[PDB]
Amino acid sequence: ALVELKVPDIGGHENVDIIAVEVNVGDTIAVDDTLITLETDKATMDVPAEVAGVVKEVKVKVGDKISEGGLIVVVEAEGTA
Repeated sequence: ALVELKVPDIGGHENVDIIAVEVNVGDTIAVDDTLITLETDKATMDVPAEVAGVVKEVKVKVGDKISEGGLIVVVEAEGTA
């Protein structure tokens, strides 16, 4: 159950400054919704979300560095109320 996002394919590898952040834990998410937009020194990546529930955690923003697969945001996925 639940899910844990992960840094996209910015191209480089680790220590990559994010470019977009739209998650504060609590917002709904579907199986197709841009979560963020990252970039390093080759290209600008992003994540179209991959779940269907609510976020619990959040490890990303605008100004910090990240690395491919570093646990960004966790969700409930296929959750009910």
